[PDB]
Order: sequence, then structure tokens, then C-alpha cells
Amino acid sequence: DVSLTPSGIKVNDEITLLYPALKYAEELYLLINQNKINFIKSMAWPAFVNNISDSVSFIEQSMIDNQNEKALILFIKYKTKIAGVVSFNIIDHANKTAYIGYWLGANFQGKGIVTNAINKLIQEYGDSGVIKRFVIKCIVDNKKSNATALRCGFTLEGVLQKAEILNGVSYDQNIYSKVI
Ligand SMILES: CC(C)(COP(=O)(O)OP(=O)(O)OC[C@H]1O[C@@H](n2cnc3c(N)ncnc32)[C@H](O)[C@@H]1OP(=O)(O)O)[C@@H](O)C(=O)NCCC(=O)NCCS
Ligand SMILES: Nc1ncnc2c1ncn2[C@@H]1O[C@H](COS(=O)(=O)NC(=O)[C@@H](N)CCC(=O)O)[C@@H](O)[C@H]1O
Repeated sequence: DVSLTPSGIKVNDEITLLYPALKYAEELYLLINQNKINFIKSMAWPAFVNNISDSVSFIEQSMIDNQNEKALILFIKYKTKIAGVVSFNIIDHANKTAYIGYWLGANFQGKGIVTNAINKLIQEYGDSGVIKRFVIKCIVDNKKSNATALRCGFTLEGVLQKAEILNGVSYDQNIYSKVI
């Protein structure tokens, strides 16, 4: 499979899902910084990304988790730029289940980048039999994520009551799945 390269997973002619590396720290930090105000609306961690060293720490931990298959953290490269992150936040090996996370900078939204990335990951891990069940969990009112999940052929399984906390407030999540 020539799409599985040493540096990452080639989705199409424009998108590569890069294995994390320290060289990416600067660009990743700057991207997060540019999007901090909007990102804080849907994710908890951006509020605390205050310097490049925070992105270095994230990369270091991500490489450890990737090595040990605890997670699969990938940096989305669109053309020449890092566009965001797509991940298996958690890999449950015993139950062959992967929990998916993602984000894109504002300048990279509306381009199908995450839909294309997810479809590629599900082909690679799902059609190979490594993962049986893929899961997306996001806050109910996350309109754009819901659209992405449905676009990728996920099914809504239910609402997880008061399951995600942002800034001290618990919010309901939709749980979507795609089963091979
Ligand atoms: C969730 C998020 C990644 C969605 O980004 P997105 O760009 O809408 O994601 P997709 O890859 O599914 O792209 C779909 C959009 O691209 C457009 N489109 C353009 N080219 C396309 C292509 N090749 N394939 C599919 N759609 C394409 C679609 O029309 C759609 O645009 P629309 O929203 O104007 O209808 C983004 O809103 C985000 O980063 N949010 C903050 C982080 C977050 O909430 N994460 C999830 C928390 S659990
Ligand atoms: N410090 C950091 N720098 C750069 N990216 C970071 C980051 N911390 C998390 N990410 C990436 O953000 C994406 C979304 O992950 S996330 O915010 O934790 N939320 C979720 O994945 C949702 N499933 C909500 C959590 C839940 O299920 O309860 C995931 O792609 C995740 O890898």
C-alpha cells in the first residue's frame, strides 16, 4: 500500500496525515493560537495553550502514545500547511474500538478535509480488520461535527447526558458509530 509512507498516510493528492514530529511544534502552536477564541467554544484544552512549549509537550506525549498504540495522533497536512489534527483519541484493543477526534483551523474548514481523513482512516484500520467499531463523541450542539459524522456514514446511537465539561459546565454529547 503506497499510501502508507514513512512520514504519514496519504489521503489524496492534497492531504497527508503526518506522524507527529517536534519540527511541527512551531506551526502547530501558531495555528492553535490563531484559532484559540473559536476553539475554546468546542474544546477544553485550547484555553491552556499559551506558548510553543505547550505544543512541544503535546507532541512528545502524542509520540509516546502512538508508539504504544494507546492512541493514533496525526497532524493534517493540506497542501504545504498543517491544517489541524485527526486522531484515534483512544484505541480499545480488547474491543477493537477507536474513538475519533479532530479539529481544523478556520482557514481549512469547508474543504472536506476531515471527512476525507476519516474515510481514509476507516479504510486503513477498518477494512483491514484492526478496528471493528469507530466512535465519534461531541457535544450535541456541535453542528459542524454532527454533519461530518453523518457525511462519513456514522449512525447516531444516542445522547450521553451531561458527559462533557467545558469551563465547569457539563454538556450532553451525541454518540455516533460506524461498525465494520
Ligand atoms: C468539526 C470540524 C472539523 C468540521 O470541519 P469541516 O471543514 O466542516 O469538515 P469536513 O471535512 O466534513 O468538510 C465539510 C465541508 O466541506 C465542504 N466540501 C468542500 N469540499 C469537500 C470535499 N472534498 N468533501 C466533502 N465536503 C467538501 C462541505 O460542503 C462542507 O461545507 P459546509 O459546512 O459549508 O457545508 C470543524 O468545524 C472544527 O474543527 N471544529 C472545531 C473543533 C471541533 O469541534 N471538534 C470536534 C469536537 S468532538
Ligand atoms: N494540546 C493539543 N494540541 C493539539 N491538539 C489537541 C490537543 N489536545 C487534544 N487535541 C486534539 O483535539 C482533537 C479533539 O479532541 S478533544 O478536544 O479532546 N475532544 C474530543 O476528542 C471529543 N471526542 C470530546 C471528548 C469526549 O469524548 O468526551 C483531537 O484530535 C485531539 O488529538
